[PDB]
Amino acid sequence: GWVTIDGRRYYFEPNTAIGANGYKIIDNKNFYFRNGLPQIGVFKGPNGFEYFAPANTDANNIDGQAIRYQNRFLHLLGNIYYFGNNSKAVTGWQTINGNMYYFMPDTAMAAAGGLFEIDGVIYFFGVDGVKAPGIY
Amino acid sequence: VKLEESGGGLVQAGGSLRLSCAASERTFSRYPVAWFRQAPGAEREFVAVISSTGTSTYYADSVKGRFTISRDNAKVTVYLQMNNLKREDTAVYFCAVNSQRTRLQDPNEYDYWGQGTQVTVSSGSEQKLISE
Repeated sequence: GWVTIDGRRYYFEPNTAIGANGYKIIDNKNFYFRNGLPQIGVFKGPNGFEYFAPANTDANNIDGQAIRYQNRFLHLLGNIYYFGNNSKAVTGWQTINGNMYYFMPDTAMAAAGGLFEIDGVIYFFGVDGVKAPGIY
Repeated sequence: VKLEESGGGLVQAGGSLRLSCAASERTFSRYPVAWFRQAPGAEREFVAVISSTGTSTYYADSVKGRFTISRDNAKVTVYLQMNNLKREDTAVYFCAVNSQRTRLQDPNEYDYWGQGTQVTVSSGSEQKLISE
């Protein structure tokens, strides 16, 4: 369960003595742990990528708790994400507000800042992740 | 993933030269491969890149129409065919593999590099007469 060491909260499994790791459901809340410490970021759960957010981002969530986050972009540590109606980060080719993006399969982060090979073809992405016109 | 370059040397302006970049392992064929070129003391500037599939290419505006990048799956080799060569093309040429398929114009994104080979294009005339 939850213990406080120095000042931060850690979670341990009832079968171990070292902190939990990976995606976990705890009393209707979602977390992604690293050596017991909830991680902030966009990580893969059982139904896609969730936003495990800084505390008090939505509905008084705690640090690392997954949140509702609908129909909007997120900038996180310089990486660009887009979240759909179901609060999951989109992947692959997407058209958003008339612009095309490609969200990478391993991370859900937008391809950005030049040429990428995707599906065997070379494409160009602006610094903002927007696919540029024409053939590359 | 070891890369061996060949084909370097000297050509007159307007001439052609083909460079080869041969890999030691079949995994090479799964990744995009680029050529960069570098003048002495300068940085490695982008020339051309080819997709893993061999059918998608991008060229520096400087070389579009003159240079062709291609690959031979059976030989695990990428080529740079250089036509209508100009003195401006004189440089050391490198081939390189970008296994992350990310930001193909940027040399820092490339994780394996060939050893580099000198290409010289001569636009002077009289120093070549005896060889000619």
